[PDB]
Amino acid sequence: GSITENTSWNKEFSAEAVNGVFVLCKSSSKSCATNDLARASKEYLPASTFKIPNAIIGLETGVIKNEHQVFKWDGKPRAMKQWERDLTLRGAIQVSAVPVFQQIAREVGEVRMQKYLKKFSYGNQNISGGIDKFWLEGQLRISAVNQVEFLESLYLNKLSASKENQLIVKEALVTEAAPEYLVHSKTGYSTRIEPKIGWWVGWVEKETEVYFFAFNMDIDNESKLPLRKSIPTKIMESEGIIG
Amino acid sequence: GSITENTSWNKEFSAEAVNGVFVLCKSSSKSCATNDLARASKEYLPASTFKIPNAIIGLETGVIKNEHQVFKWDGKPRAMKQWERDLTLRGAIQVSAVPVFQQIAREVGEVRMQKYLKKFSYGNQNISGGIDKFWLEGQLRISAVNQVEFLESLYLNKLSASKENQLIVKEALVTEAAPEYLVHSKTGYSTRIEPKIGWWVGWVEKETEVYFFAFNMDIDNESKLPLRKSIPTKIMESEGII
Repeated sequence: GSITENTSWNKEFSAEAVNGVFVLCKSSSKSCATNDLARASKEYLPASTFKIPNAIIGLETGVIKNEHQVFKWDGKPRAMKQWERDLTLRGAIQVSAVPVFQQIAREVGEVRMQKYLKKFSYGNQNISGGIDKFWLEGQLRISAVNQVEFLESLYLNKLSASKENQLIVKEALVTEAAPEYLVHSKTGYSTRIEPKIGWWVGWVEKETEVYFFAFNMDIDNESKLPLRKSIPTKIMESEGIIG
Repeated sequence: GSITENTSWNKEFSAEAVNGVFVLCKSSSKSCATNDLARASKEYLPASTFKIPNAIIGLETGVIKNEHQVFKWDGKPRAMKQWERDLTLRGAIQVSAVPVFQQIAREVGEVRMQKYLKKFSYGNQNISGGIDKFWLEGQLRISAVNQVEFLESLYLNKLSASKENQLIVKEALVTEAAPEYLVHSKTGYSTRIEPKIGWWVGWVEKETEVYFFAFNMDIDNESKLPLRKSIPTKIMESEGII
């Protein structure tokens, strides 16, 4: 496919004084557009966007039994009150329950985790830093371009995993349903390297078109987090894709 | 299973002067709650709620190739403008594109259609009335209780169909997503045989629980149609489900 730099979205970044990048790819034309070709190829910690490949690997290895698996809370204190409950796979992904996925990673183990990230061509494929924290504070890095490539493979069932397991994760990622479109997406917030990085990645099925997207931005403080969704949402609204 | 009458729900019906039934089942269809025991098991034409089994059967028979199938519009008139476009499986379900599903039914054919309705224990399993219209004006009938049983089977991947195909149809049925809950659903409106019936069937996943539901009502006219969703929505909001 192709990628082209544009300027028609810059106003959305400058209006909020944000440094960031949006990559948007139309499946049928095999064409992507981005406001910043350089930043589109810059590689950052995936943070909770890593729950996508982790969920798939968890399923593929049998660590996660199926889509009806309940991840029970043991009662031990968690970093967030909202994680302190039993969760489904979709629930754990949607609330970004890190401890659930740290346990998954541990059970997958280094050898299998490495193998699957190679198969998925996932970022720099570097799982150094501890089996349960490599995507949060370790050496793993991925770009916005690589995110959209990965997500397109998931959409097409082309990852090295069963179609059934890819379908399970795809439904777990649904975040907005409308009669005219369906959005699958995942946020991330990497706080361990400076500048902190906010992600929103996913895809939109609209009419018979499919649009893959990846957004990241420097996050000055927590009050800026909603911009991870609002900036790319405005862009996609102006493109006639959603809303 | 068992079905228990809940008198309080009736309020949402009488307020609107509606004759109908809501069936709601927490966890499984072993025990369900309803406003009307008799009507819970009364059988009506499924109308476009039949697109659920029809889509599964289309996939199982290979009539629908896979989840990425595009149903091409030939450019000739269709009965609604919203149908006059290429559609995905989810698109055709969401806009209730009758002609796309009529073509699927024709290609499936009577023998295979009959076979799968028996496998799915789908209502009275009677497909008489024409291969492309039996769910619209034929002899096919299904109750709210049987809709919930069928949808529970789908939710559990227990229908006589591949897990892949059940997952494909389940994703096509998503109608509301929130971080805490997910709704899968389908509307129907039986117009050709009296009394006219409006349907809304589906399930809600909230926290670690699942709720199966089926609603139907007598429809006096077009203006009453929104009540198919609003009455059961209000009941489900009142139970803390959505």
